[PDB]
Amino acid sequence: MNRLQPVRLVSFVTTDLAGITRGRSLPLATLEEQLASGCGWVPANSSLTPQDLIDESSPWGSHGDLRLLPDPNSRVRVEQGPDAAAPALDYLHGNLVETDGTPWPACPRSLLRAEVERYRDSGLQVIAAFEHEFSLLGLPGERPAAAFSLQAQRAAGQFPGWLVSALAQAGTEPEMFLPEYGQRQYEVTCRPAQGVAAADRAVNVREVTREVARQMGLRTCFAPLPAPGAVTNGVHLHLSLQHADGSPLLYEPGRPNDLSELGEHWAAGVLAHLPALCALTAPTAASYLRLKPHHWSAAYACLGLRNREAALRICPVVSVGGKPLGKQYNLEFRPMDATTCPHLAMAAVLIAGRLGIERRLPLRRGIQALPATLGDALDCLQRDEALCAELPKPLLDTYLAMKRHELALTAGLSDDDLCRHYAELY
Amino acid sequence: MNRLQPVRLVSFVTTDLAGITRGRSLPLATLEEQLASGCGWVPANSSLTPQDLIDESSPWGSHGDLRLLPDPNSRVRVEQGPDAAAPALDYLHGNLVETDGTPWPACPRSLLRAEVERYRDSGLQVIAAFEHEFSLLGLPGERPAAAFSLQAQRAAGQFPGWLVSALAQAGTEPEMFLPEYGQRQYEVTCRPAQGVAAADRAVNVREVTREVARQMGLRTCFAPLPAPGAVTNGVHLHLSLQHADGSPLLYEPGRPNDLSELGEHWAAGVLAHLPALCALTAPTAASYLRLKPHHWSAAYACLGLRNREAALRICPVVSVGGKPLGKQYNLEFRPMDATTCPHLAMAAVLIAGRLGIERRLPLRRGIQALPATLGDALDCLQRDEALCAELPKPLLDTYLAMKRHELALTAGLSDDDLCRHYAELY
Amino acid sequence: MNRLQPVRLVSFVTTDLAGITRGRSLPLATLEEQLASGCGWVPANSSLTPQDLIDESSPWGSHGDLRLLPDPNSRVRVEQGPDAAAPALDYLHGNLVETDGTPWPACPRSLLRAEVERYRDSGLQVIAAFEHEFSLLGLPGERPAAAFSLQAQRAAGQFPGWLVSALAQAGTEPEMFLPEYGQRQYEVTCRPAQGVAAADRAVNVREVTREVARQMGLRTCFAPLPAPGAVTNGVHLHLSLQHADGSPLLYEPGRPNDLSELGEHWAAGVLAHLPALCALTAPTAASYLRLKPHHWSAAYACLGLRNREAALRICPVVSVGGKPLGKQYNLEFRPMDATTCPHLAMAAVLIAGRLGIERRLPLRRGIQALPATLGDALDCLQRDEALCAELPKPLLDTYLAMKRHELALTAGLSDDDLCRHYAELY
Amino acid sequence: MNRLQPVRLVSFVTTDLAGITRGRSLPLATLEEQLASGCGWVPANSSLTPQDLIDESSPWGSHGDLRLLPDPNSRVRVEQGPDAAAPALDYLHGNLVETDGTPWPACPRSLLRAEVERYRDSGLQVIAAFEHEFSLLGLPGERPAAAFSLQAQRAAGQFPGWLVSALAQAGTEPEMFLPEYGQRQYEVTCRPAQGVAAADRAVNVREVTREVARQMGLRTCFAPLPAPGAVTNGVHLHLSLQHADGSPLLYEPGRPNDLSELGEHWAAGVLAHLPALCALTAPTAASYLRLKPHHWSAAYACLGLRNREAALRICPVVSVGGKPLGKQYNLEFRPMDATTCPHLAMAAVLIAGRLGIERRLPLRRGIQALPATLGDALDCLQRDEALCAELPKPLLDTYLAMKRHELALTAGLSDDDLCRHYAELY
Ligand SMILES: N[C@@H](CCC(=O)O)C(=O)O
Ligand SMILES: N[C@@H](CCC(=O)O)C(=O)O
Ligand SMILES: N[C@@H](CCC(=O)O)C(=O)O
Ligand SMILES: N[C@@H](CCC(=O)O)C(=O)O
Ligand SMILES: [Ca+2]
Ligand SMILES: [Ca+2]
Ligand SMILES: [Ca+2]
Ligand SMILES: [Ca+2]
Ligand SMILES: [Mg+2]
Ligand SMILES: [Mg+2]
Ligand SMILES: [Mg+2]
Ligand SMILES: [Mg+2]
Repeated sequence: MNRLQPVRLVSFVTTDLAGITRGRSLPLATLEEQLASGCGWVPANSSLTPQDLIDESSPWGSHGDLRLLPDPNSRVRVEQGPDAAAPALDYLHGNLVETDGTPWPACPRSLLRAEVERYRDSGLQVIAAFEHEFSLLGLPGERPAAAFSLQAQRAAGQFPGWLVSALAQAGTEPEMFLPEYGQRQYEVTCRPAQGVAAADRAVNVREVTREVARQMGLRTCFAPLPAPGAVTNGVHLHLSLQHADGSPLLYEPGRPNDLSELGEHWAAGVLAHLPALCALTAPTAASYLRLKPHHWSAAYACLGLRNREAALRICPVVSVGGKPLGKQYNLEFRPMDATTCPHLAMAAVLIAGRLGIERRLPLRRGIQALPATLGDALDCLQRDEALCAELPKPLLDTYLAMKRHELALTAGLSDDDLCRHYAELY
Repeated sequence: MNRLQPVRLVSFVTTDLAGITRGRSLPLATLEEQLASGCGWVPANSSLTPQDLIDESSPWGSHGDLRLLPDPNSRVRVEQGPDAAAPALDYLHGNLVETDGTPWPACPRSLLRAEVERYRDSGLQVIAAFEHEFSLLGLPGERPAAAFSLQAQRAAGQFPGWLVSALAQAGTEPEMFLPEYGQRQYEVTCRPAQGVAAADRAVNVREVTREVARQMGLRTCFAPLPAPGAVTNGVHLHLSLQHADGSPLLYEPGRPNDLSELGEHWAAGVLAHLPALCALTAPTAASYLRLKPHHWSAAYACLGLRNREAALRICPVVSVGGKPLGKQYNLEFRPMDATTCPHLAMAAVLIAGRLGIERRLPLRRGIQALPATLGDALDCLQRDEALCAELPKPLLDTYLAMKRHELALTAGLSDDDLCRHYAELY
Repeated sequence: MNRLQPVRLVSFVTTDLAGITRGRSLPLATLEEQLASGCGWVPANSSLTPQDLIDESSPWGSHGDLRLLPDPNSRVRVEQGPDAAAPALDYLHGNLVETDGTPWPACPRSLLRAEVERYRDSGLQVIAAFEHEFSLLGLPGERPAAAFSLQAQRAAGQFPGWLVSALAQAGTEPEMFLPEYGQRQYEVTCRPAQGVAAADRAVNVREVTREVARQMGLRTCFAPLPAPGAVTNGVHLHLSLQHADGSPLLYEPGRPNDLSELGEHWAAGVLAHLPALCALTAPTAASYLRLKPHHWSAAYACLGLRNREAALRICPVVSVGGKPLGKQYNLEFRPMDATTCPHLAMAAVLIAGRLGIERRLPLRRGIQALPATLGDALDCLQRDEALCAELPKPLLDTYLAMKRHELALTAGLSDDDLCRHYAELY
Repeated sequence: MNRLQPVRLVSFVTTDLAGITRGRSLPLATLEEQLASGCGWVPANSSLTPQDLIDESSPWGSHGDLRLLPDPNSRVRVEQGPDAAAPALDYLHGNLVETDGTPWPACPRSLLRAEVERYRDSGLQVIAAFEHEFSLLGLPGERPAAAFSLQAQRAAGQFPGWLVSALAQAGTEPEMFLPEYGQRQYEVTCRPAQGVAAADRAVNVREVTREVARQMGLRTCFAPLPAPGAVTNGVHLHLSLQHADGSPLLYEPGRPNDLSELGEHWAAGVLAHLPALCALTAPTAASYLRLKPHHWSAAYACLGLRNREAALRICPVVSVGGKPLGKQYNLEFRPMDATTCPHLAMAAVLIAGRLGIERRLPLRRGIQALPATLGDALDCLQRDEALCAELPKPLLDTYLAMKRHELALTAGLSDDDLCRHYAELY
């Protein structure tokens, strides 16, 4: 009489400290009833390593279970993708809380929201955009064409058109799609967002790219190193800081670089803490094949107007034809990859920046090397009590333990095996 | 309710010194906002060799990044090709400029536009057409049929019909399609265009042929030598010179050949500089398997009414039935292949011609051999200070360095490997 | 909005001395403009051997290039074939001329048209039909069925129905289709045509049979010997001669055979020159596996009412039921195959016939063996100054050189290899 | 605008002495013009053996060629078969004649028509039906099911339904379809026909069964022995003889068997000549694997009311429920297979019967063994001057020579090879 429909499922998700987005789903009809209670969640999930193992070193064994509470404003709805028979993608980001309503200290979305608050309190809005690079696997046709080339964009067939449309439907404001330097490498960028929404966007961009690829029988890889001796997949975070008003507070013509005193304090905090921030913005064992790629590199916490050997780069304005200038002025953090948790990573950066501003840190030998393995990066984080102290203590323990465990699971493992290993997790 | 559409992406492209067309794309809805700023671009991309490597010998490391500024008049729109599910091909050629509006010296489109200007200033319009030969791979059916044969055109199935239509839609004015001498070789020719548009056409003809082949599951090859011991793929440039008026200034009946004094000066400049022009019109290592094909050849800078052993050939008029005569009179430069950058190549030729005219060079032993390897061809370019001096100096450095590097990357490599190597890049 | 169409291409063709039809194509919209100028063509193409090689022994290197001038009356239009997605077949036969309008002496269509003229001048119309045999490869189903059998016609599926229809659309007047003696052998015959149109038909019948087979994923072979120890593929030319009026001038009841005095002169010229005509009507190296098939054969220039061991056969009238008689009276030349150029072959025959009539040659030991290899056949042609003299001298040189070269390319080569070799060219 | 149609071809056929049906076809539009002249045919085709070879022992080399003159009353039209895309089957049986109208003595249809005449002259109509058995190869599904079984009829899928319909459309009057004793064996029977039409039916039944199988991707085999150690494929001819009126003249109740004096004379002639008739009703080398199947058999010319070890069997009437009786009374000849020429075979039988009647031969040791090889069967035919004398002499020579030649081609060849050999020809 009528050909029946599959039920539309809605997911509640969280993106854990392992940079994985996880959740549970319910029939659409139930969404309203479900919104206030969210869905159950188990605290020990926050001790899962990329390899899906929990240690006994977790603080969370036994301990009473949590609620994953969807925030109604973060809803993503992609009604149609490449495959006309495929279910909508429908889900909401949530915060983790104890059963009474009590904000759970090891929740990475919550931490970022508290830090944005601390930002608001002293009059700063946070405006950010994550740029994402990935490998597109499975495409038909010839060997990959030249880097950056029209042919490489063409080889992708209907994928870029469907990707941008899926990201538009998902409310990401897609804006640029391009083939990048490596073989099968592409990049999609979106319009900036304020606060938490900016990290939600980073998650949405990843989860939707994955879903479009799935719908076409393709695969993506966001691992920092897609395969041995490949061009690496970065994530770059552009941050501007604005008076509760739209007035750009990072930027001041005629002061050199066009950087504010405020600006310089902010950048200085990020710089002084970078070797720690690496544990949180290049947080996996595979991250260090990207950060220290060739024999000795070392890689430093310095600044650039000029070059992209700099960990933090000033993105100067474009005058050219109309504009306007300064709204587009921002600072780009570069030692970041997609194995991160967008919320934890952005939170970590805005923190050290805050600490820069709070102690009116001056902008400078006054320059550290970034660590060279995850181990070294966790050493650094442990040594930076100023930064650690801004992190809710249970997060730090569960993070610090979970990562030791991640590196336990990976040790002895060749550089190559490790890269192949992670190219299967991101 | 409605089956959604993939977003239409518009690309901004540049064709680099490596003869590769590269760019970035945006959603159609944004095109208007995007036109004034263009899109970002990195100067160091102009040091990429055909093998996609940059040396430390580049002038562009560190240095501040550029804008790729689409010229609205060069837009290509192919709405439909062989595959009804395929995205339109939509893109615009752009010039590279520094962030304030400042014409970037290493931009090959810009250089050609400045040279056309220098042409206009002294009263000459430049009218040109590039003829393109290519291999069509993947066709079903028997062994390839006879050279030039109806059967060989038929074997191509729906490809020639879809090719001409795609080129028509792209505003190239396709005019001739034919099977050529080698197995799977075809040639498409188009109507001449004035100035920059003539080089844009050369790029458009290549990029669209590639896209039609892609849409049918076929492949093209434009490399100078498609495979070992194959008939070679040439590019021939027909140039006529006209008073700002349509009055042909190359041609004068009864003066022998029907060549003008002007004409002879022009041809003489091209001839005297040919061994240098080779570095810019046969600019890849694989180019010399085509220019000096058999054991000793050597190949010379001479002229022909008569034969195609001549590097520069007068294409006499066709009277026959109606006509008219002289508008169709032109000169064809022959040591050119598709590994070039249409704009750089045409610019280089019109330059030496200009120098011919400026020094009223007479038309003649007064005859040089064309070089025999890329190395020799770059030696020659370095030795021809008259020509070098017309090139913006940063272009020359970045070109000269990038090509050494290209030949570094290829050395020791057998003639055959080199040909197979390049048959994968063009 | 509208699903676009592939452009319809029109070809201009010539059938060269190698019996290959070659040309170039243009968009339909341009046909009118293009008709007066035709398209470019290179004289040296007339020195290509079946194996697609030109020697230095060609008269045409250097020499200025030609026009291929479509004759509007020879247009072939097949709008639809077996594959509904396939392009029309659209092309016109052309004559080759120098750039001013000047009939090029090495053009085989032109030579035949001049000979028909010489025929008209003395009051004779030439009426001819070529019968064609070929192999049809790729058919599904069992081993081939019995020679001449209903099952063999049935095995061909939709091919004969589509073949006749394609030939009807092409204006060939198809009339008979039949399975022949060899495995996968078929024959199609058409209604006779006058003069040049008769040779155009021979070309059209070949090119369309090929196109129908292509459209069905089948292949044809017209080589004199399709594969080792196979039944051979002949071409038979039926010629009648008529007063500028329809009055048959070959035929006279009661004179024996019903042959005219005129008739006997004509046949006598053909007979006296046959060993030369073989170089032009069995003109390839593979032709002699057909003409002298078994150990000693030798094969002679004699006549038959009676049998098909005769090189020239009188095809007597059919009374039976109605008729009428004499209009259908003709003479069939038999040592002919599809590796010929229909125009060159028919021209050559009508010539020797003319010479028969001009010298009132009587009809007779007065009997020669036909040569046994191409070499011997070219010896014979060189020795027959009477015939050579009617050929435009440049044709003869370019032909005579091109064929030496063909036999150079083939020598040492086994009988079998040679047959397999040619089964790939026709 | 309109999707064009393939041309409908009409064939003119003859069934040669080798039991193969051969012909040539023309476009439907031409059928009317073509009917009076028929189509050309070559006398030497009547010397082709089953293996498609002609000897020098043929009487027909040189000799002037013939007309195949379609008899308009024998037309077969099957407009639709299993494959909706397949051409109609359209053809007419013809008689062979010399070019003036003169009945050709070696034509098997003509001979049978002359014998039916000789029958009419003395007041007898000839009423006959051929029963045909065949193998159906290629069927999907399990091993073949039990002999005679519903499952075996079912395994044939849509074939029996399409076979009967095709035979109905062809005007054969199909009446029975059944699985038979051997694996993949089927039998179709039709209503009797008078005279020549009865043999045309036998040909039509074979050619259409073949065409239906072709349309479904199946194959048939009618060879006397389909494969080594298989149940054999017979052909049985039922003959009744009637006053020019419908009055059955074979049958007389109360005279024993219900056989007429006339009847007994007729049967007696068939019996006395059977060892010769075998050369014409079991006429191939493979026929003797069927006639003498096991070690010694020998097989005799005797009669049966009773059993099917008899070469000639009385088919008694069925009373049962209504009837009527005697119209259905007939005699069945059994040593016959599908390698015959229906017309030659039926002609041969009616002859010896005639000779029985003419010499009022009595019905009886008075009993011969049937030969055991083709050789012996041809010996017998040569020895029976009474029978030979009724055959047009040129038929006999061409037959007798063609078959020696057939057995030359097959000698040394194992029983099995021979069976496999012929299973490919019928
Ligand atoms: N793929 C580089 C970024 C290159 C670029 O986009 O400039 C990275 O790992 O960060
Ligand atoms: N394929 C030749 C051109 C031959 C021609 O079109 O005349 C080349 O490399 O330039
Ligand atoms: N296939 C034969 C012709 C046979 C025929 O049609 O009589 C030949 O080479 O000419
Ligand atoms: N297949 C048997 C006939 C069996 C029957 O139908 O009785 C034959 O060769 O005649
Ligand atoms: Ca490539
Ligand atoms: Ca995975
Ligand atoms: Ca071929
Ligand atoms: Ca067969
Ligand atoms: Mg990037
Ligand atoms: Mg060319
Ligand atoms: Mg024939
Ligand atoms: Mg039976």
